[PDB]
Amino acid sequence: YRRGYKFSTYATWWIRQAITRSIADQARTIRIPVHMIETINKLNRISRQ
DNA sequence: CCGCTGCCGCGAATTCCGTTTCAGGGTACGCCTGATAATTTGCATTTTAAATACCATTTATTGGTTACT
Repeated sequence: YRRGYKFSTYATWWIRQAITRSIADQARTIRIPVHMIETINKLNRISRQ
């Protein structure tokens, strides 16, 4: 709290990180590593636009 | 105070054939670091123009002359 910021501002980053890291590790039968998941997500975001 | 309702379970033929093996989620980014998977040399075993060291039984040259168109 010494930083003087609202709690939610800090907490949201950790929550997003945890959720996304898990959805990368689990959720596939054959486990693609994290970095490849990031690259595939970039690929898909570029393809739509 | 031993009757009836209402829930929930469970089941519904046989072979072949055909066919599109097929798609859909809507969320970030940049560091250190060890952790494998690549790539680089030497040493065991073949295989060595062949070269080599002995046994082998079977023709070859043979030892030519004594009879004689």
